[PDB]
Amino acid sequence: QTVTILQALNKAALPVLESHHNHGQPPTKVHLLNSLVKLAERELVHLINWAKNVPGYTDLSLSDQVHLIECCWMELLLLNCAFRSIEHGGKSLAFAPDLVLDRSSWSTVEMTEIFEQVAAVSEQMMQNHLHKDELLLLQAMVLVNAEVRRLASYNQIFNMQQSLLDAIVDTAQKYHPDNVRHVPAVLLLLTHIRQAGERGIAFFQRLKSEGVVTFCDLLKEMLDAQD
Amino acid sequence: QTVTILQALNKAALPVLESHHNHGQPPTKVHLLNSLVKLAERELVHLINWAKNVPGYTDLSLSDQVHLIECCWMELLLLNCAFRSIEHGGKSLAFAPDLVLDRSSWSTVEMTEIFEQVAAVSEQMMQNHLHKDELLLLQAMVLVNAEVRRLASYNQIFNMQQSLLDAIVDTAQKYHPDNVRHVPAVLLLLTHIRQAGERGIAFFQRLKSEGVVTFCDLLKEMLDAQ
Repeated sequence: QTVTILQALNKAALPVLESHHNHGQPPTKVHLLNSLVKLAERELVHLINWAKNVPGYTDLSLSDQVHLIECCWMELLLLNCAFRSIEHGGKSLAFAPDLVLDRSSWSTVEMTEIFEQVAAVSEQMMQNHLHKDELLLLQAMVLVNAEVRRLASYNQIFNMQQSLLDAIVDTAQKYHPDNVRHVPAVLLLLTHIRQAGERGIAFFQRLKSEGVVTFCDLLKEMLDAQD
Repeated sequence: QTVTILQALNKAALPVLESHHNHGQPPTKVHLLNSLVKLAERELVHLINWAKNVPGYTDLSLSDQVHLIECCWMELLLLNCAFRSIEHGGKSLAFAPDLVLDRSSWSTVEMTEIFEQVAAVSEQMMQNHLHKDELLLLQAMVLVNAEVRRLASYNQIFNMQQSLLDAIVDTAQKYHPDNVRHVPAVLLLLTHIRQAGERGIAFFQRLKSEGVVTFCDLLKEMLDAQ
């Protein structure tokens, strides 16, 4: 049920990670990005562990479990960050409590178009009074909506999508009763997260290629899963 | 209300255009792309014209009107092509009646990734038994959701989103009564259209830059907006 899904997603809630960024050295492009890149990798390991808790997911084929993650990992990172950043009303993005970056920083690391979209999404979440339970459902949704093409596990993914859709609708009724515009408006945010994700991955691929910023192999395999 | 919005969106909504593609010549990459490219410029003219019928739009600043189209034109094209192709159930894309492309062709023009995503979306529309009125609302929604950053006409764009959101919910009740999953599942298709749109625009810019396939001025400028 909606209730069972939510309990599951909630006892698997991602913890918040510190960046342990060294603020003792000034924020060069390289300095910030190495913290951002590896904050990403730690949150990445967590997502993977978290995904296996999304009800139905461990019943997909291994290849498709990996595939879903390969499609949407960056979206999940950005989606989370947006929610972490809800209090800043679009003024900054909180990648970690340890690492809040404003538009100024975004320019330094040359990820302005990306973070400007995310930050705006953050503001929309704030404006739509999004509850944690709704966000939990949203990430699960981002995951199961990762690939639109037909996979071997098509059936099971369909079943998960249907269950998630019901849970989102019921959860919206709980925290925002009789508001028919809410779920659609919030789902519309996902289109921006998707756009941000795509640009995100493209940027990280070119970071990888510039070889200055160091990637560990987990993040690096994710990048090489595209092209 | 829902109805008056719907009457408006219907006015000058994209028609079927023939590409007048010449099948007498081999379906090379260049030959196909010249048809797709010229088909695109013609549909773009329709889009520009259609947009002005989306209620509220002509009240946006001129600047924001241009910006919205610049953001989402490609998504609008693919969304339409998906809806034109709904009968082919994901097997091929009917860019025009005279220009229907299956998976084999997509390879020739090296747009496999894009069209596979569009074709899959098409199958989803078919499976959700999507009605035209719904597609009309979807197009308008694609347009007014184009940019999430704050524009000068933020206030008015927001009003437009709200009224469209109402009309979408009512139109869903009419054609798919009491189905709580219909609207959400359908809106989720928009994320895939966005990804394909983004890839489309990239593909076309690299086409423009390799100077072999020829772009008109309308198309060349939309591309130079990114």
